Amino acid sequence: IKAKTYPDFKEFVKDFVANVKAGKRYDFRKYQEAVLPLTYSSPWPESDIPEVTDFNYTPDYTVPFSEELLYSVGAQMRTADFFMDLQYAIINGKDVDTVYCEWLARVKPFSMLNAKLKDS
Amino acid sequence: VTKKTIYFDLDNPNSDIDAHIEDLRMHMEDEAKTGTVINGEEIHIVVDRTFF
Amino acid sequence: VTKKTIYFDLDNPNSDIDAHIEDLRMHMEDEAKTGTVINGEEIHIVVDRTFFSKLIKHPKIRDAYLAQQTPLAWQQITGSLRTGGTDGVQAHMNRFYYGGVVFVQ
Amino acid sequence: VTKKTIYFDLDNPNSDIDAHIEDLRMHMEDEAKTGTVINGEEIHIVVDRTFF
Repeated sequence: IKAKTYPDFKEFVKDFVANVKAGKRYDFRKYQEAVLPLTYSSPWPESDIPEVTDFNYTPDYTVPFSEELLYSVGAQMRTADFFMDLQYAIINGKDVDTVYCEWLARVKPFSMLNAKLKDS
Repeated sequence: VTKKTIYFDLDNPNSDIDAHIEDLRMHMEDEAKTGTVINGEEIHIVVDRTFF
Repeated sequence: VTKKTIYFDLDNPNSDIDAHIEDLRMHMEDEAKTGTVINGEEIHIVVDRTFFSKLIKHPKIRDAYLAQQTPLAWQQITGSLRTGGTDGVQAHMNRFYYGGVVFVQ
Repeated sequence: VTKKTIYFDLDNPNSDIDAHIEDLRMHMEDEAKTGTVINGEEIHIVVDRTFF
């Protein structure tokens, strides 16, 4: 994912899950501040996010909260952790139907990002 | 008259709380036909534990 | 002599406006050939309407200015602009401040 | 003595610049061998336009 190729977060996450469903994996929890722009209307990503090869991520909780929700409504978690959990849901068999970013205000370390999941 | 209900849809993260508050104010202002100047932000919103 | 044209490429989101402004500064600092030291900040940039709109619209400048809690940052974004003298028909002319130079519309 | 060249790797977004600056400081401090206490931050860094 090259830098600033998507003019907003809505079109950025539409291709992020497309690559993840295609077998590509990402992990940027250690350099999160260097790849995430500010404000969801900014071009995404700020810097190119490299592909990882060693993607092994086993969370300490149930990533799929419900059968149609990544997190409980109002749950706050690290922005990088959102993408690791979103990838986990896609790997385990859940498809993304919509990512909740319409009224959110923060993107850096903690953000209230949520997704609607679907079968297959 | 017809009972008015505002569905906040708090379970939907992309809901429009501002729109629902504006609809509440609009109902309190327009439907009150007292013929005087009315302020929409003069309501008691008494709710229970779940809604809160 | 040869005329110098500087292409800002304001439409491209990945373009670096800082590099273009530095080019504009160094052209006056190097091609003056006056024998004295030259400050390239004083260059009297006069800008057309579309150029000014594209410049203030650019994501790099907007994002550099959204994250600064200064009156200038509050003014250049979601602000009146229009800080300048009269040109003959309007009380004030648009002026934008960035990188030590001033773009006047 | 072998010349010391530091590769900052400014092209990739995962280059720890603090690590490279600390490497420069440690080279300034350890390799001096003047017998006195060395402050590695008392240096000049002159670069061209591309690096800057």
